[PDB]
Amino acid sequence: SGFRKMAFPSGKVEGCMVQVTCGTTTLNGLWLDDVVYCPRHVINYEDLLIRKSNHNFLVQAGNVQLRVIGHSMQNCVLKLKVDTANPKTPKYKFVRIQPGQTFSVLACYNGSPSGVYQCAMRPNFTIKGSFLNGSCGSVGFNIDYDCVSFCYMHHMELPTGVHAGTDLEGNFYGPFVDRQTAQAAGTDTTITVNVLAWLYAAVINGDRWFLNRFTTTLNDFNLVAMKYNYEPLTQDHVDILGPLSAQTGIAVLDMCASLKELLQNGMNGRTILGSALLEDEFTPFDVVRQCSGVTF
Amino acid sequence: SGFRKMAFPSGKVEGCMVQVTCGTTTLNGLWLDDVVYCPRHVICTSEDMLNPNYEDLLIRKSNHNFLVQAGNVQLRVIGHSMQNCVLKLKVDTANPKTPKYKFVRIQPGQTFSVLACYNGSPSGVYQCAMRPNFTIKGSFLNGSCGSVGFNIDYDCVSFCYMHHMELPTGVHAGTDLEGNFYGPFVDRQTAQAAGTDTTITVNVLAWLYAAVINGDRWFLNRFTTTLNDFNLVAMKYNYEPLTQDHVDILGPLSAQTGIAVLDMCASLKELLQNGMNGRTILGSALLEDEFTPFDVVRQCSGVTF
Ligand SMILES: O=C(Cc1cccc(Cl)c1)Nc1cncc2cc(C(=O)O)ccc12
Ligand SMILES: O=C(Cc1cccc(Cl)c1)Nc1cncc2cc(C(=O)O)ccc12
Ligand SMILES: [Cl-]
Repeated sequence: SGFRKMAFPSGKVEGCMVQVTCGTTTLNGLWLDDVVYCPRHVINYEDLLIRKSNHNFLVQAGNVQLRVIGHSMQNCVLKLKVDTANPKTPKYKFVRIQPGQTFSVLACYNGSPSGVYQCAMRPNFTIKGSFLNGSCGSVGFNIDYDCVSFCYMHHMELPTGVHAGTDLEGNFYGPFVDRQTAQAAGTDTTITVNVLAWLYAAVINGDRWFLNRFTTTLNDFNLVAMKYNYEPLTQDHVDILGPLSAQTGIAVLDMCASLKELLQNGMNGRTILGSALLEDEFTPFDVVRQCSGVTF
Repeated sequence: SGFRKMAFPSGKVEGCMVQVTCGTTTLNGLWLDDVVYCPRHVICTSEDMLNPNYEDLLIRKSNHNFLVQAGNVQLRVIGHSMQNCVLKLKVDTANPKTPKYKFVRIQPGQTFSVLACYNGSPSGVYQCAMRPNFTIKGSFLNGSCGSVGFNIDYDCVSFCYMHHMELPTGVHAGTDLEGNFYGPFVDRQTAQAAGTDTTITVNVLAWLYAAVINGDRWFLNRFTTTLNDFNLVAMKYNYEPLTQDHVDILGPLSAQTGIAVLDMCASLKELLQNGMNGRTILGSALLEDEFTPFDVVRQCSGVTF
């Protein structure tokens, strides 16, 4: 029993964190094999990069200085070739996630990991993270079996306190650019398929007060979702919730009618899994994994 | 900017997790140097749990009855002893991944990270607090016994909790790493119930100071309170009494924001009376009590927005 916001064990990622310094800027880098990946804002980026030589980049792994032997740019990420391959390099892939998908963030300062937390890529492509100055280059990841899938690298904080970054190939999530300009996050929406997954997790843990005898259609529900700034629920979302529906005996559109009533009436002083708000940062897979005990 | 429930990086603890098997029971162990620490209930059957005599059950065991697995390698058990509710298994290999560590016993209200494990394999990490009733609201399934709670301050891992059991309400009970339980609990299948739980007042205050640091002041008011008047009201909402020690501990956060502890106590009194009126504080519609004053200072910026 119990339901917590749970991150993947960060050990395989901790062994890759390094400190990168260029001039007065100090941020974090990801050391995989003989390459260190970091935000290019550490340095017209091509014009600024041509003026830098290998010895201008200071890379520190723990108490050891790594020797930079090459440098190249891929989109908004700088790739620093080093002389030493990271002996702690785990099995890994670079993956681009979609809004609604969750991941763990290992927040770092000066190449030293300070905390790990779980979060979701919002529909507006921002992340509601917890980052201070020096956190740039901190990474987001998932673990599947023994393989680390790197999906995010932190680049910047927006005026509202939300965060923006790129995949590990340097492509931003969202209509953001790596520069100090008037940039604002778009209006955000609630991740509907994730709220439904979290309602199934509540039923599994013995919280059934919000269940009712009613069912609905995808059409009727999507009109309600549009009214309360909820993302549209697709037939793919319904299919993905199939296993949880089979386990609890509550059809996905039966649970949609429960969510419709919660949106139109509130919780009436009650909570669901110790929360007075509808939680949308657990995917259907997260709910199944946490309510099964999958290890890494 | 931002405020999240944050756990310590679990790497230093992952390198210590092993699987311990005794007969049909399989649970987790903590391998530090040449000793593996695990719940002593690993020697019990389900039947034994009603009234187990652990000394009688242990004297019948030999070293080779305990199977210890670290990754894909079998560790050889060369000794065994019991210390309170923990079994200490001497092994023939010191853990090369042993971090710098201490065993610390925490008090209610203190927070820590939990590395949840099954079969000596870590599956997840989360942050939680030792409740005033000495239970933890964790997330554990069968096989999680032996999972540990810890804090990492600088490069030293302070182990403070080892998971032993789940209570009828779904809450969890366990021991420090010397085998002493937190709370009036026993590692026995008997009628045990958690005492009535209360809100950790000093932690809710710390979290209200974190909200002010991140730019939110809607809940502040022009009032103050005496410490005794605050406690007479707070105890009516099942809040723990605030002591002079708690007021002293909140001193740095009071100095940083310019809001006296007893003025923050007045905002809390008003919040309890009125509710939030559709508003949130740090993205939450409830008053959060699982961040200590120390956690807030660690996670927040030294410059108030
Ligand atoms: O956004 C920047 C710098 C920057 C500026 C223009 C373009 C780019 Cl790509 C990057 N840095 C920060 C990233 N994350 C959290 C941050 C918290 C703080 C803070 O809490 O003080 C300050 C800076 C923070
Ligand atoms: O409590 C026990 C075994 C036990 C029994 C009587 C006394 C003691 Cl000391 C220990 N094991 C479990 C520990 N944690 C979470 C657990 C969740 C579940 C569950 O959710 O199914 C089951 C068992 C769980
Ligand atoms: Cl303590």
